[PDB]
Amino acid sequence: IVEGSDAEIGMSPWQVMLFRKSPQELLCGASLISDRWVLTAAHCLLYPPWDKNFTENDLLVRIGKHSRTRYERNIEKISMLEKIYIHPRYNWRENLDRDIALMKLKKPVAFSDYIHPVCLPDRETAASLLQAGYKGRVTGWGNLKETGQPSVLQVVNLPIVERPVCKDSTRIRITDNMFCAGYKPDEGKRGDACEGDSGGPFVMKSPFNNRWYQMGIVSWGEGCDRDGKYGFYTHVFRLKKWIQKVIDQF
Amino acid sequence: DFEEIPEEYL
Amino acid sequence: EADCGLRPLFEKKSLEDKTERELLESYIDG
Ligand SMILES: *[C@@H]1O[C@H](CO)[C@@H](O)[C@H](O)[C@H]1NC(C)=O
Ligand SMILES: NCc1ccccc1
Ligand SMILES: NCc1ccccc1
Ligand code: NA
Ligand code: NA
Repeated sequence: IVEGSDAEIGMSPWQVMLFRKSPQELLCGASLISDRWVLTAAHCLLYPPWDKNFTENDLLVRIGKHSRTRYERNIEKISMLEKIYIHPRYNWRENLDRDIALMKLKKPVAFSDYIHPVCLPDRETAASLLQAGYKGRVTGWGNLKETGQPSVLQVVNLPIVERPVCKDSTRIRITDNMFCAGYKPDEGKRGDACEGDSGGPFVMKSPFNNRWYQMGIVSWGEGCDRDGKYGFYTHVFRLKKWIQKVIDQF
Repeated sequence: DFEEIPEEYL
Repeated sequence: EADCGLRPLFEKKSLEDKTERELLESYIDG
């Protein structure tokens, strides 16, 4: 996260770290949506241009974390993966359209002060909140600058951007399964996701029921925190029927 | 630079 | 979950985090 701040303890209890077993390293962010299911970006698991195609046994998820590098004894919980599910129309060739994946854990994780699931939006919450100017929150342990790394989880709040501005910021084809967020050059304020944050959540706190909803998944950007560029996020609600199909059947 | 995790998870 | 999105150390204790008000202030409708 570029131009964010340290998270408060328990501020993002749905945060998940995707962790490679060997070499031990941070792969991506992710989020907890129930005691057995973790949501992330498809590109965190499958990206053939970079020879990336992880299997379940390659990975762990670490839940309840604050410190990036510490083993947070008596706080974090480490879970093994039973199965990975990638959206069948995830477009890794062109533009990361439908950049979404689910991971089922081998055993349910116990909730605590530090471990708690985020809500997924329904149609009405998406319609109400996914509007240009409305701010969401992005969290992660990724790089502090495009070109170092944080001691603890970082947090930044960023406004959703008008779709024509998103499209006009890039040569990549932007689809209805994506939205973009970030400050414009003239807005003064700054901030973005960066390498290591992808797969993590873009959340909004509903003013109707005071619950946090995951509206986006950190998907891609051209650099980090560049003037006139924006971060692109998977539109979770637009892919919710696939989420529900997977959970209901597996 | 990650602290070792318990062997039980590996 | 019936309890999703309600943080133990914040909403469940009626404590506010340091920047959630910035989000609320951006939500102009309703
Ligand atoms: C990814 O790996 C799995 C298992 O190794 C394989 O079945 C699948 O075809 C691979 N997909 C791509 C796009 O390489
Ligand atoms: N194929 C170019 C590309 C990669 C990732 C995200 C957007 C576009
Ligand atoms: N290029 C890192 C990145 C990924 C997602 C969103 C913004 C930035
Ligand atoms: Na364009
Ligand atoms: Na920018």
